[PDB]
Amino acid sequence: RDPTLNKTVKIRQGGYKGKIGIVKEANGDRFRVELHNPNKTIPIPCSF
Amino acid sequence: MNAPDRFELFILPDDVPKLKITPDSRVPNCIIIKFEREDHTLANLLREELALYPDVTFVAYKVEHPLFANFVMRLQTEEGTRPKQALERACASIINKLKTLDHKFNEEWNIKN
Amino acid sequence: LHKMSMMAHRVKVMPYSTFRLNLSVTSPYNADFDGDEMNLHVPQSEETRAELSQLCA
Amino acid sequence: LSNDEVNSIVKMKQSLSSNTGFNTVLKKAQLQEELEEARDAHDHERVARIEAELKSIGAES
Amino acid sequence: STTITSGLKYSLATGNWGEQKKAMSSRAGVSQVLNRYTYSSTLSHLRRT
Amino acid sequence: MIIPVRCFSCGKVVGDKWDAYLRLLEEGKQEGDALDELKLKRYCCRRMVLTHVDLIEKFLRYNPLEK
Amino acid sequence: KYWYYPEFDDVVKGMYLRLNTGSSPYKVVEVLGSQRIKGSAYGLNSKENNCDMYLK
Amino acid sequence: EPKVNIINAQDDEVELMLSDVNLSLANSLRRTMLAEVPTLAIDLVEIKMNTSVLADEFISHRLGLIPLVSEDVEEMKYSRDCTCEDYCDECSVVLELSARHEGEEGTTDVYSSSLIKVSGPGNLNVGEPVRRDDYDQGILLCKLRNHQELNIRCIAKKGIAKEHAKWSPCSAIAFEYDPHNKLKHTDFWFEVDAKKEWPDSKYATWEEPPKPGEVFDYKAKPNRFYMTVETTGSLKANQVFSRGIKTLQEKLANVLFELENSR
Amino acid sequence: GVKYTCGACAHNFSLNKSDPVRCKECGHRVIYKARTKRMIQFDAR
Amino acid sequence: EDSMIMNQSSIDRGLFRSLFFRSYMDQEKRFGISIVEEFEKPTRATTLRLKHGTYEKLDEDGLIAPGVRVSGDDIIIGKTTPIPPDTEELGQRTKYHTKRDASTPLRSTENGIVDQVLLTTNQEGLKFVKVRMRTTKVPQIGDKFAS
RNA sequence: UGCCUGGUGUCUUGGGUGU
Ligand SMILES: [Mg+2]
Ligand SMILES: [Zn+2]
Ligand SMILES: [Zn+2]
Ligand SMILES: [Zn+2]
Repeated sequence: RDPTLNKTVKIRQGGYKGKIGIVKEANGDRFRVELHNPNKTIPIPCSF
Repeated sequence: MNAPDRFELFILPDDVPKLKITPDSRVPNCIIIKFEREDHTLANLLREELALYPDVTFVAYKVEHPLFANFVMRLQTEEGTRPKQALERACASIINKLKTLDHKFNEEWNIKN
Repeated sequence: LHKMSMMAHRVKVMPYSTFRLNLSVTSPYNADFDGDEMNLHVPQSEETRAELSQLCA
Repeated sequence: LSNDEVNSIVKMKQSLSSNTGFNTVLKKAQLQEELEEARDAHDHERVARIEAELKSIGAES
Repeated sequence: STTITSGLKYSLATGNWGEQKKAMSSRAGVSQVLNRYTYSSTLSHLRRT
Repeated sequence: MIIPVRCFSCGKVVGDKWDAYLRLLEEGKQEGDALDELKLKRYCCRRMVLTHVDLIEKFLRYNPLEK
Repeated sequence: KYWYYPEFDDVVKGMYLRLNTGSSPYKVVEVLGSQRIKGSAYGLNSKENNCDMYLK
Repeated sequence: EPKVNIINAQDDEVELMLSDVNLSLANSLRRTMLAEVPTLAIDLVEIKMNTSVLADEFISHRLGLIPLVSEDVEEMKYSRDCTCEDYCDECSVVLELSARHEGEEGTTDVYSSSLIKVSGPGNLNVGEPVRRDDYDQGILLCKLRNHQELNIRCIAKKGIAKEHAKWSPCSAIAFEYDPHNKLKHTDFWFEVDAKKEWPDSKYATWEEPPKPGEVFDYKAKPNRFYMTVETTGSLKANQVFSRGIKTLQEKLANVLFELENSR
Repeated sequence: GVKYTCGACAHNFSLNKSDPVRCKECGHRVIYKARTKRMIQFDAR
Repeated sequence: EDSMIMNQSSIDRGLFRSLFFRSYMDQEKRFGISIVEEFEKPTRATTLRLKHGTYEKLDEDGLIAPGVRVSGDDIIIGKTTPIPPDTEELGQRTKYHTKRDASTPLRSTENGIVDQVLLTTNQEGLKFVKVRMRTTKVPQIGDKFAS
């Protein structure tokens, strides 16, 4: 049941490398992660 | 909230070509060039370099909107010359000018160091 | 105040959070950009879209 | 702990309390209130003692 | 002791200058929330008629 | 609140000149002469040091919330 | 954390704990009781940790 | 054909005169130096403890604006172009700050000299905060009183001033041409006489004033440009000029490659 | 289980959701929660 | 038409940047002799009609902790009110709803960092909390300025 | 195989914003 929901995550690739966030939506292969650094939420693939 | 990311001014998406060329059929031997993720820095340089070539009869550019980082350039040469060759000659000539400028500045700086 | 205060425009999606107008239409709306706000209403049918594009444009 | 036990512990530590800026300010305010009460009662003897105590406690930096 | 206390507190809290059960026909807006947006706004609010 | 790191208009670093500015003013130098001695030529930079109000000295007077 | 409890007097009674002899070989002592001593406030852990409880 | 003549030279500013170049080339060079020369600046702040009176993001914004030495930033890679998971030593520089006030009286100032470089690229002269001298304390970051502590870990990345103004190496580039207005590129507002109501340019002595009987020359173009480049200390003035030229060359070469590969 | 800080003497302690809301040593009625242990990161912009 | 152009680089360097604070209040109400509200992290099992936000940022006592980034509709105060139980005691293994959610969500359009959480008692001796949220507002297209 | 939630007072009053 999407075990990574509401868990702290870090981005390792792309334009947001090394930013801490929290996973909000876990439909599939496209995770919505809110960023702690600015006040916004972005989509991101699971591999990232 | 709706503010775009600042890196979108210069970071090119994979599906977006850096340089799209389409002919302008209203007048002979004319092309329209669309530069992506560029601004007045490259555009004005290219325009004022090309304006001095005897075989270039029309050159202009415009930035449609300040909130989007791209510009479109219109070039139109004589019958003998293909416009893309003129654009390449302009790029190479400006590169040589910058190279000799750098060399001379280095010489002067070493002299006055 | 008058019927030129409601007119139908064509949408263009843009960044940032403000409605943007060509400055020639600021006269019929009696609007300037010192803090004014304006209302946008979306038609929800083909008939209503045709009415807006053919009458209030 | 209960409320009464908390009050007892607080009173015990207040007895142990050598000094604390918040508590010193509270004590000085209470002394000023007592001094105005004595002034309104025209008690020229108590007011002298309260003034001496206030002078001793004060002189902050 | 509740009479005076509640009357004063109600009139100062709501701004209706009168008894609670006579809220209508009473002068309203006498008491207002202090404006603390900036120092000048507070100073202006404290000297308003 | 505290002296800005960079001048807003141009971007010169003025955040390292607050202490020197106060030292110069202490010695009796005038404000214009003090700003000139720090090599602040453009008036865009001069307004940054000239019109700065130091509020952190008032926030620091409150007792810290932790210990 | 617990010396000011009213029951702490009986709690500490009979307990075995490591003690600094000072005169240092740590040794164990048996609590025969406790006695509050007024005017003997001492730093317990920090400067603010004033304590009047004493262990016999 | 182009010529360069240096008037004054320093570590932080150079005043030079360009000649035999188009106005567009000089302006493009000025724009490139202002907003397209890569430098190194703090881009992520991890706040492990902050009990000061300043907000966390207040201090983060202040830290981002501190100039760092960016001499060897060419060897460094962009964060988005590094295949390493998380950040490695080849695409980031880690600095750490730890400040505390001891005693129950006085105020402690936190300066940029307290920023200590922990990790970075091997043997590359990057990351150290810029200091005017060996005894310069640097930029004032914060102030502390008793029992207030600041403990942070900052990561510096490579970027350009287009993305954020903190990566700009230059402060203000003075730019000027035609002091005597022989080209009539500007029309002078006046009340009585335009000649005595307008201050002379600082380079007015470098060009001969027009003769009283001289006619207007419609064949002339701006030919000599006077420009002063001031830096924030992250890069020397000569480095800024040379790297602006190199960046412009790289941009033009990229355009040329795109054209040649289009066919 | 969760730390707290007094509003006057800045003394750290803890509560068990059943103690009265009070500082153990000075009896103040106003207490504050302590900062989270999670990582806090900012973009420095 | 009364607009103005602002320098983006000056905005980047801190021109006209400001700080925004908003506080939320909540308290435990007393409805009877032994009907009280409780500050707690409600569970999907023992409570009914929960808010659509997320409760994962709450601590054990039902209050968020300072330093935590919050977004719109997140729950910053967890409160439940008792409800008379139904006949679910028939065959439910203690998993029957006895409490109703009365939590306080963050405003939908706002987000920021939890700055300071205050816990105390009201005049009546019940619990009483105040949560202050902090965010930074940078000038952008549409912000109003004046001389 | 352990499996995901949309449901938000009312009435007064005050202070504001654009014409
Ligand atoms: Mg208006
Ligand atoms: Zn300046
Ligand atoms: Zn890397
Ligand atoms: Zn306390």
